[PDB]
Amino acid sequence: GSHSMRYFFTSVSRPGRGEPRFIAVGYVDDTQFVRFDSDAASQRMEPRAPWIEQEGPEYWDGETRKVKAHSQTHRVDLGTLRGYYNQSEAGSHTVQRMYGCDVGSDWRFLRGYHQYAYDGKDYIALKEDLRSWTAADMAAQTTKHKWEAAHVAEQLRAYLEGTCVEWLRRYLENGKETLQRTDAPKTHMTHHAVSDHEATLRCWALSFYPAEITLTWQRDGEDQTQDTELVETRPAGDGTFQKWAAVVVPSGQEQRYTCHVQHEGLPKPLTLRW
Amino acid sequence: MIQRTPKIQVYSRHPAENGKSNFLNCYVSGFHPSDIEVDLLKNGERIEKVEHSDLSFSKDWSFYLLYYTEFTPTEKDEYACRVNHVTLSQPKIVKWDRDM
Amino acid sequence: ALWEIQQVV
Repeated sequence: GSHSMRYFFTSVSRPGRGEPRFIAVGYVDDTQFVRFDSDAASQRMEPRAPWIEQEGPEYWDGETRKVKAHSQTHRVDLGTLRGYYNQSEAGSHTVQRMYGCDVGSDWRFLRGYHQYAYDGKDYIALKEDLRSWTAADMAAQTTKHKWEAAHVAEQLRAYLEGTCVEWLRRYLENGKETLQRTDAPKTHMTHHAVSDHEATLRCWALSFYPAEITLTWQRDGEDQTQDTELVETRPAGDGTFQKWAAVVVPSGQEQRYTCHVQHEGLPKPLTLRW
Repeated sequence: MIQRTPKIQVYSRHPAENGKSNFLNCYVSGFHPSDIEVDLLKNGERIEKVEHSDLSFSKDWSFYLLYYTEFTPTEKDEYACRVNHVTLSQPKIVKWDRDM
Repeated sequence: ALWEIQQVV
Protein backbone atom coordinates (compact mmCIF):
# COMPACT_ATOMS: atom_id res chain seq x y z
CA GLY A 1 0.00 0.00 0.00
CA SER A 2 0.92 3.72 0.06
CA HIS A 3 3.12 5.24 2.87
CA SER A 4 3.99 8.77 4.10
CA MET A 5 6.74 10.49 6.09
CA ARG A 6 5.44 13.70 7.72
CA TYR A 7 7.11 16.32 9.98
CA PHE A 8 4.88 18.70 12.08
CA PHE A 9 6.37 21.87 13.74
CA THR A 10 4.59 24.17 16.24
CA SER A 11 6.18 27.43 17.55
CA VAL A 12 4.21 29.51 20.17
CA SER A 13 5.62 32.95 21.28
CA ARG A 14 5.14 33.42 24.99
CA PRO A 15 5.94 37.38 25.57
CA GLY A 16 7.90 37.87 28.86
CA ARG A 17 7.77 34.10 29.52
CA GLY A 18 11.00 33.12 27.64
CA GLU A 19 12.03 32.09 24.07
CA PRO A 20 9.10 30.74 21.97
CA ARG A 21 7.99 27.11 22.70
CA PHE A 22 9.05 24.76 19.83
CA ILE A 23 7.74 21.16 19.33
CA ALA A 24 8.83 18.98 16.33
CA VAL A 25 7.35 15.46 15.70
CA GLY A 26 7.98 13.01 12.83
CA TYR A 27 5.69 10.17 11.67
CA VAL A 28 5.95 7.31 9.23
CA ASP A 29 2.29 6.57 8.47
CA ASP A 30 0.47 6.60 11.85
CA THR A 31 3.58 5.82 13.94
CA GLN A 32 5.61 8.64 15.62
CA PHE A 33 9.41 8.01 15.42
CA VAL A 34 11.02 11.32 16.65
CA ARG A 35 10.37 14.44 18.71
CA PHE A 36 12.00 17.70 19.80
CA ASP A 37 10.77 19.87 22.72
CA SER A 38 12.47 23.30 23.30
CA ASP A 39 11.56 22.99 27.05
CA ALA A 40 12.86 19.33 27.30
CA ALA A 41 16.20 18.78 29.16
CA SER A 42 17.97 16.72 26.41
CA GLN A 43 17.97 19.65 23.88
CA ARG A 44 18.36 16.82 21.27
CA MET A 45 16.16 15.14 18.64
CA GLU A 46 14.83 12.04 20.52
CA PRO A 47 13.60 8.56 19.47
CA ARG A 48 9.89 7.60 19.92
CA ALA A 49 10.10 4.24 18.01
CA PRO A 50 12.53 1.34 18.72
CA TRP A 51 13.49 0.87 15.00
CA ILE A 52 14.99 4.45 14.82
CA GLU A 53 17.25 3.81 17.95
CA GLN A 54 19.57 1.65 15.69
CA GLU A 55 20.50 4.87 13.76
CA GLY A 56 24.03 5.97 14.84
CA PRO A 57 25.37 9.17 16.49
CA GLU A 58 25.76 10.75 12.98
CA TYR A 59 21.95 10.58 12.51
CA TRP A 60 21.07 12.12 15.94
CA ASP A 61 23.71 14.93 15.70
CA GLY A 62 22.50 15.52 12.09
CA GLU A 63 18.79 15.64 13.11
CA THR A 64 19.49 17.80 16.25
CA ARG A 65 21.46 20.36 14.14
CA LYS A 66 18.63 20.46 11.49
CA VAL A 67 15.72 20.70 14.04
CA LYS A 68 17.59 23.39 16.10
CA ALA A 69 17.84 25.28 12.74
CA HIS A 70 14.02 24.75 12.15
CA SER A 71 13.44 26.19 15.71
CA GLN A 72 15.64 29.30 15.12
CA THR A 73 14.02 29.89 11.66
CA HIS A 74 10.56 29.97 13.39
CA ARG A 75 11.85 32.32 16.14
CA VAL A 76 12.66 34.93 13.45
CA ASP A 77 9.44 34.10 11.49
CA LEU A 78 7.32 34.74 14.68
CA GLY A 79 8.88 38.25 15.03
CA THR A 80 8.77 38.95 11.25
CA LEU A 81 5.11 37.81 10.98
CA ARG A 82 3.85 40.05 13.88
CA GLY A 83 5.66 42.95 12.08
CA TYR A 84 3.98 41.97 8.72
CA TYR A 85 0.51 42.01 10.49
CA ASN A 86 1.37 45.19 12.55
CA GLN A 87 0.47 43.14 15.72
CA SER A 88 1.70 44.03 19.28
CA GLU A 89 4.75 42.45 21.05
CA ALA A 90 2.58 41.42 24.09
CA GLY A 91 0.18 38.91 22.40
CA SER A 92 1.09 35.19 21.95
CA HIS A 93 1.05 33.83 18.32
CA THR A 94 1.48 30.37 16.67
CA VAL A 95 3.52 29.26 13.59
CA GLN A 96 2.74 25.72 12.28
CA ARG A 97 4.74 23.97 9.48
CA MET A 98 4.04 20.53 7.93
CA TYR A 99 6.09 18.85 5.16
CA GLY A 100 6.73 15.31 3.87
CA CYS A 101 6.19 12.83 1.03
CA ASP A 102 3.94 9.92 0.08
CA VAL A 103 5.15 6.86 -1.88
CA GLY A 104 2.72 4.57 -3.74
CA SER A 105 2.61 0.75 -3.39
CA ASP A 106 5.50 0.71 -5.96
CA TRP A 107 7.51 2.74 -3.32
CA ARG A 108 8.07 5.59 -5.90
CA PHE A 109 7.31 9.29 -5.17
CA LEU A 110 3.52 9.88 -5.14
CA ARG A 111 2.99 13.32 -3.47
CA GLY A 112 5.04 16.01 -1.67
CA TYR A 113 3.74 18.63 0.80
CA HIS A 114 4.93 21.82 2.49
CA GLN A 115 2.40 24.02 4.26
CA TYR A 116 2.80 26.92 6.70
CA ALA A 117 0.12 28.55 8.96
CA TYR A 118 0.12 31.72 11.15
CA ASP A 119 -2.34 31.63 14.12
CA GLY A 120 -4.06 28.51 12.67
CA LYS A 121 -4.63 30.00 9.15
CA ASP A 122 -3.19 28.99 5.73
CA TYR A 123 -0.21 31.38 5.18
CA ILE A 124 2.04 29.90 2.42
CA ALA A 125 1.86 26.42 0.82
CA LEU A 126 3.84 24.61 -1.94
CA LYS A 127 1.54 23.66 -4.90
CA GLU A 128 1.05 20.03 -6.15
CA ASP A 129 3.80 20.46 -8.88
CA LEU A 130 6.31 21.49 -6.12
CA ARG A 131 7.26 24.46 -8.42
CA SER A 132 4.91 27.32 -7.35
CA TRP A 133 3.51 28.75 -4.05
CA THR A 134 -0.07 29.55 -2.87
CA ALA A 135 0.02 32.80 -0.79
CA ALA A 136 -3.12 33.57 1.33
CA ASP A 137 -2.43 37.29 2.19
CA MET A 138 -0.27 40.10 0.73
CA ALA A 139 2.18 39.39 3.58
CA ALA A 140 2.40 35.81 2.26
CA GLN A 141 3.15 37.21 -1.24
CA THR A 142 6.13 39.03 0.33
CA THR A 143 7.35 35.60 1.64
CA LYS A 144 6.37 34.13 -1.79
CA HIS A 145 8.65 36.80 -3.40
CA LYS A 146 11.56 36.10 -0.92
CA TRP A 147 11.33 32.29 -1.52
CA GLU A 148 10.94 32.50 -5.32
CA ALA A 149 14.03 34.75 -5.24
CA ALA A 150 16.00 32.21 -3.16
CA HIS A 151 14.74 29.24 -5.25
CA VAL A 152 13.16 27.51 -2.21
CA ALA A 153 10.71 25.51 -4.38
CA GLU A 154 13.71 23.90 -6.20
CA GLN A 155 15.67 23.06 -2.99
CA LEU A 156 12.50 21.64 -1.29
CA ARG A 157 11.32 19.68 -4.41
CA ALA A 158 14.75 17.91 -4.43
CA TYR A 159 14.25 16.99 -0.71
CA LEU A 160 10.58 15.83 -1.17
CA GLU A 161 11.10 13.81 -4.42
CA GLY A 162 14.58 12.63 -3.26
CA THR A 163 15.92 12.63 0.37
CA CYS A 164 12.37 12.32 1.90
CA VAL A 165 11.46 9.22 -0.29
CA GLU A 166 14.92 7.62 0.32
CA TRP A 167 14.64 8.01 4.14
CA LEU A 168 10.92 6.86 4.17
CA ARG A 169 12.09 3.58 2.46
CA ARG A 170 15.02 3.13 4.97
CA TYR A 171 12.51 3.57 7.88
CA LEU A 172 9.98 1.12 6.28
CA GLU A 173 12.83 -1.49 6.09
CA ASN A 174 14.41 -0.78 9.55
CA GLY A 175 10.90 -0.74 11.11
CA LYS A 176 9.48 -3.48 8.85
CA GLU A 177 7.91 -5.47 11.73
CA THR A 178 5.92 -2.41 12.94
CA LEU A 179 5.43 -0.17 9.86
CA GLN A 180 4.67 -2.95 7.30
CA ARG A 181 2.02 -4.50 9.64
CA THR A 182 -1.75 -4.35 9.42
CA ASP A 183 -3.56 -4.99 12.73
CA ALA A 184 -7.10 -6.00 11.68
CA PRO A 185 -9.82 -4.49 13.85
CA LYS A 186 -11.35 -6.46 16.71
CA THR A 187 -15.08 -5.74 16.32
CA HIS A 188 -18.18 -6.11 18.55
CA MET A 189 -21.74 -4.68 18.89
CA THR A 190 -23.64 -3.35 21.94
CA HIS A 191 -27.43 -2.67 22.36
CA HIS A 192 -28.89 0.02 24.75
CA ALA A 193 -32.60 0.86 25.03
CA VAL A 194 -32.46 4.65 24.80
CA SER A 195 -36.22 4.95 25.53
CA ASP A 196 -39.07 2.41 25.61
CA HIS A 197 -39.72 2.38 21.78
CA GLU A 198 -36.08 2.68 20.46
CA ALA A 199 -32.49 1.37 21.09
CA THR A 200 -28.83 2.24 20.26
CA LEU A 201 -26.67 -0.18 18.21
CA ARG A 202 -22.96 0.70 18.62
CA CYS A 203 -20.44 -0.91 16.22
CA TRP A 204 -16.88 -1.13 17.67
CA ALA A 205 -13.46 -1.46 15.96
CA LEU A 206 -10.42 -1.82 18.33
CA SER A 207 -6.66 -2.66 18.04
CA PHE A 208 -6.48 -1.69 14.32
CA TYR A 209 -3.50 -0.27 12.37
CA PRO A 210 -3.33 1.69 10.20
CA ALA A 211 -5.77 4.38 11.56
CA GLU A 212 -7.67 4.41 8.18
CA ILE A 213 -11.03 2.54 8.58
CA THR A 214 -14.65 2.75 7.31
CA LEU A 215 -17.56 1.95 9.67
CA THR A 216 -21.02 2.17 7.99
CA TRP A 217 -24.55 1.22 9.16
CA GLN A 218 -27.08 -0.10 6.58
CA ARG A 219 -30.85 -0.77 6.97
CA ASP A 220 -31.93 -3.48 4.42
CA GLY A 221 -28.61 -2.72 2.58
CA GLU A 222 -29.25 1.10 2.44
CA ASP A 223 -26.49 3.24 4.06
CA GLN A 224 -27.75 5.52 6.82
CA THR A 225 -25.38 8.43 6.34
CA GLN A 226 -27.38 11.09 8.19
CA ASP A 227 -28.54 8.78 11.05
CA THR A 228 -25.06 7.49 12.09
CA GLU A 229 -23.14 8.94 15.11
CA LEU A 230 -19.41 8.54 14.28
CA VAL A 231 -16.57 9.42 16.74
CA GLU A 232 -13.16 10.60 15.42
CA THR A 233 -10.70 7.63 15.14
CA ARG A 234 -8.66 7.66 18.42
CA PRO A 235 -5.28 6.26 19.56
CA ALA A 236 -5.29 3.35 22.11
CA GLY A 237 -1.84 4.59 23.35
CA ASP A 238 -0.19 1.22 22.40
CA GLY A 239 0.23 2.15 18.67
CA THR A 240 -3.29 0.95 17.64
CA PHE A 241 -6.53 2.89 16.97
CA GLN A 242 -10.22 2.66 17.97
CA LYS A 243 -13.49 3.87 16.35
CA TRP A 244 -17.26 3.31 16.74
CA ALA A 245 -20.45 4.17 14.77
CA ALA A 246 -23.97 4.15 16.36
CA VAL A 247 -27.56 4.21 14.99
CA VAL A 248 -30.77 4.69 17.01
CA VAL A 249 -33.27 2.01 15.84
CA PRO A 250 -36.95 1.30 16.68
CA SER A 251 -37.41 -1.64 19.12
CA GLY A 252 -38.10 -4.78 16.99
CA GLN A 253 -36.29 -3.54 13.80
CA GLU A 254 -32.72 -4.58 15.01
CA GLN A 255 -32.17 -7.28 12.33
CA ARG A 256 -32.77 -4.86 9.42
CA TYR A 257 -29.47 -3.14 10.41
CA THR A 258 -25.92 -4.26 9.46
CA CYS A 259 -22.56 -2.70 10.43
CA HIS A 260 -19.89 -2.76 7.68
CA VAL A 261 -16.17 -2.62 8.65
CA GLN A 262 -13.62 -1.90 5.84
CA HIS A 263 -9.90 -1.96 6.83
CA GLU A 264 -6.61 -2.95 5.03
CA GLY A 265 -6.02 -5.80 7.58
CA LEU A 266 -9.29 -7.53 6.46
CA PRO A 267 -9.34 -10.00 3.50
CA LYS A 268 -13.11 -9.19 3.04
CA PRO A 269 -15.12 -6.32 4.61
CA LEU A 270 -16.94 -7.60 7.78
CA THR A 271 -20.79 -7.43 7.93
CA LEU A 272 -21.94 -7.50 11.65
CA ARG A 273 -25.60 -7.86 12.78
CA TRP A 274 -27.14 -7.64 16.29
CA MET B 1 -7.33 35.04 15.59
CA ILE B 2 -9.05 31.67 15.18
CA GLN B 3 -10.20 29.63 18.17
CA ARG B 4 -11.43 26.00 17.66
CA THR B 5 -13.05 24.09 20.60
CA PRO B 6 -11.63 20.78 21.91
CA LYS B 7 -13.41 17.51 21.20
CA ILE B 8 -12.94 15.16 24.24
CA GLN B 9 -13.08 11.33 24.18
CA VAL B 10 -12.32 9.51 27.52
CA TYR B 11 -11.79 5.69 27.15
CA SER B 12 -9.70 2.65 28.24
CA ARG B 13 -6.79 1.30 26.09
CA HIS B 14 -8.16 -2.29 26.42
CA PRO B 15 -11.73 -3.41 27.30
CA ALA B 16 -12.35 -2.54 31.03
CA GLU B 17 -11.77 -5.49 33.47
CA ASN B 18 -12.21 -4.64 37.23
CA GLY B 19 -8.93 -5.56 39.06
CA LYS B 20 -6.85 -5.82 35.79
CA SER B 21 -4.29 -2.98 35.18
CA ASN B 22 -5.31 -0.79 32.14
CA PHE B 23 -4.69 2.77 30.74
CA LEU B 24 -7.29 5.59 31.02
CA ASN B 25 -7.13 7.88 27.93
CA CYS B 26 -8.33 11.48 27.46
CA TYR B 27 -7.98 12.31 23.70
CA VAL B 28 -8.37 16.09 23.03
CA SER B 29 -8.48 17.21 19.35
CA GLY B 30 -9.80 19.86 16.91
CA PHE B 31 -8.65 22.81 19.10
CA HIS B 32 -6.74 26.07 18.50
CA PRO B 33 -4.69 27.55 20.02
CA SER B 34 -2.54 24.80 21.69
CA ASP B 35 -2.76 26.26 25.25
CA ILE B 36 -5.10 23.68 26.88
CA GLU B 37 -5.40 22.33 30.49
CA VAL B 38 -6.25 18.57 30.75
CA ASP B 39 -6.67 16.58 34.02
CA LEU B 40 -7.76 12.94 34.56
CA LEU B 41 -10.02 12.72 37.65
CA LYS B 42 -10.53 9.78 40.06
CA ASN B 43 -13.86 10.39 41.96
CA GLY B 44 -13.41 14.19 41.38
CA GLU B 45 -9.73 14.11 42.58
CA ARG B 46 -6.92 15.08 40.10
CA ILE B 47 -4.41 12.27 39.22
CA GLU B 48 -0.69 13.18 39.63
CA LYS B 49 1.13 10.66 37.31
CA VAL B 50 -0.66 11.71 34.02
CA GLU B 51 1.62 11.74 30.90
CA HIS B 52 0.72 13.09 27.40
CA SER B 53 1.92 12.57 23.79
CA ASP B 54 4.00 15.24 21.93
CA LEU B 55 1.83 18.07 20.46
CA SER B 56 0.80 17.32 16.83
CA PHE B 57 -1.93 18.63 14.46
CA SER B 58 -4.21 17.71 11.49
CA LYS B 59 -4.43 18.90 7.86
CA ASP B 60 -6.75 21.71 9.07
CA TRP B 61 -4.06 22.79 11.68
CA SER B 62 -6.18 21.85 14.72
CA PHE B 63 -4.14 20.23 17.52
CA TYR B 64 -4.57 16.81 19.14
CA LEU B 65 -3.05 15.38 22.38
CA LEU B 66 -3.42 12.03 24.23
CA TYR B 67 -3.22 12.30 28.08
CA TYR B 68 -2.92 8.86 29.81
CA THR B 69 -2.31 7.18 33.21
CA GLU B 70 -1.83 3.49 34.19
CA PHE B 71 -4.81 2.43 36.40
CA THR B 72 -6.71 -0.66 37.69
CA PRO B 73 -10.51 -0.18 37.27
CA THR B 74 -13.25 -1.18 39.81
CA GLU B 75 -17.11 -1.33 39.73
CA LYS B 76 -17.09 1.44 42.43
CA ASP B 77 -14.50 3.94 41.07
CA GLU B 78 -15.60 6.92 38.86
CA TYR B 79 -13.23 8.52 36.27
CA ALA B 80 -13.68 11.73 34.19
CA CYS B 81 -11.56 14.20 32.13
CA ARG B 82 -11.43 17.93 33.12
CA VAL B 83 -10.47 20.13 30.10
CA ASN B 84 -9.86 23.92 30.15
CA HIS B 85 -9.37 26.02 26.96
CA VAL B 86 -9.99 29.69 25.88
CA THR B 87 -13.11 28.46 23.92
CA LEU B 88 -14.72 27.18 27.21
CA SER B 89 -16.49 29.64 29.61
CA GLN B 90 -16.42 26.74 32.17
CA PRO B 91 -13.80 23.95 32.41
CA LYS B 92 -15.62 21.02 30.61
CA ILE B 93 -15.83 17.56 32.35
CA VAL B 94 -16.55 14.29 30.42
CA LYS B 95 -17.24 11.13 32.53
CA TRP B 96 -15.75 7.83 31.31
CA ASP B 97 -18.62 5.53 30.27
CA ARG B 98 -17.51 1.88 30.51
CA ASP B 99 -20.96 0.63 29.42
CA MET B 100 -20.83 1.60 25.72
CA ALA C 1 15.33 12.70 8.09
CA LEU C 2 14.63 16.48 8.20
CA TRP C 3 14.87 18.94 5.27
CA GLU C 4 17.91 21.29 5.28
CA ILE C 5 15.77 24.40 6.15
CA GLN C 6 16.91 27.65 4.46
CA GLN C 7 14.93 30.94 4.32
CA VAL C 8 12.79 32.72 6.98
CA VAL C 9 9.30 34.08 5.92
